[PDB]
Amino acid sequence: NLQNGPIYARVIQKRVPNAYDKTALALEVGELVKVTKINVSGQWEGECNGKRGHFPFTHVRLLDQQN
Repeated sequence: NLQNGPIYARVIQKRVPNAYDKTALALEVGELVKVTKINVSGQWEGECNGKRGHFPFTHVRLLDQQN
């Protein structure tokens, strides 16, 4: 499934989206986000806390549900 795919990256920083940004993804420190396409510029775009757009992965943590 996509909604609850394998990718499990949580957030630790709360960053507000720009006013002039429609496809912007909001980030709330301490939340579950599952992007769709990881960029090489540190920007992951996809699914974030049930939202769609682009967010600075430089303010989030990624995990593979494996401890």
